[PDB]
Amino acid sequence: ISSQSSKIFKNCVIYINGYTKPGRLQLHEMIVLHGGKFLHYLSSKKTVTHIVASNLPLKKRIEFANYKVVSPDWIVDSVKEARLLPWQNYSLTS
Repeated sequence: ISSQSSKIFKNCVIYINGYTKPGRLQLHEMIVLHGGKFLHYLSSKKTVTHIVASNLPLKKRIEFANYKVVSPDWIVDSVKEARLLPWQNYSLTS
């Protein structure tokens, strides 16, 4: 009835900020195909759980302490492994 397989981003809404390789469109597609959800843009309010940056500045790590900011490699590599990865390894929020 329901595959529910490679559900790496199933409970995860992901926003992308800055210039990330590969493109924000591509990373967001990698999220969706893995049963995941995404966000276009935030305006201070907590309507996301994960953010993707190329690099994330220190005062913005404080700005986004509430949101698990990571490198695009979390999304790219998890999809290539078809498994959940430690986002704390790829963390740009800390």
